[PDB]
Amino acid sequence: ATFEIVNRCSYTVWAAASKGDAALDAGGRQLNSGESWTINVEPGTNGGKIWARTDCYFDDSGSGICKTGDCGGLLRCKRFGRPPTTLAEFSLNQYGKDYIDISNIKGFNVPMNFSPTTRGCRGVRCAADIVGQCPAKLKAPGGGCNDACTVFQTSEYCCTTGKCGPTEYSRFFKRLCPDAFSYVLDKPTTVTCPGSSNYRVTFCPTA
Repeated sequence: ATFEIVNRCSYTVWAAASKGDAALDAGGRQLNSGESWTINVEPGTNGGKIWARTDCYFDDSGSGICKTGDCGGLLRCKRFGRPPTTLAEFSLNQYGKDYIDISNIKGFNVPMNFSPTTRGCRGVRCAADIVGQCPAKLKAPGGGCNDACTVFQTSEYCCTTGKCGPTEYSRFFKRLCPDAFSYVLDKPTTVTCPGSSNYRVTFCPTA
């Protein structure tokens, strides 16, 4: 499957793509405002994620740091990034279907559209100004809006026991972005697409 990753933000983003234990394609790349990066994700990939990182500095070897979404200080991410990170999530070719979603379970840093470029399913979007409206206790100094599990580390926010309800923090994410997961047991906003579809992730889809 092919994914086009488009940075429509007015600021530079460092895109990342990983399945947790390995990079997807090159795993990461700088995207200036307007740049597009097309990657190939291998069929059958389970638990892939794509996200944006902000305010990064890297050297020759590709080591450095980002203020949101840092994946162990690497330009080419091998594992997942440090919250807050708006997440495009996908599992491909699972019994003939593809499954996609956007998640705020690890916080929010950049607005995002996640849409197929082929037929047979709708896209999902979280493009509200969650950073600007972020509750005081959830603002990340580096920018972005943390999830309550990251901040407070309780069984309720992290759904540690497998049983947990919506919270005043999760309701904040859900009210601004109904089409994204706001907590672990949220009523699923997953979209079912035909197997072997292709996709476009757009950062800052409206502004």
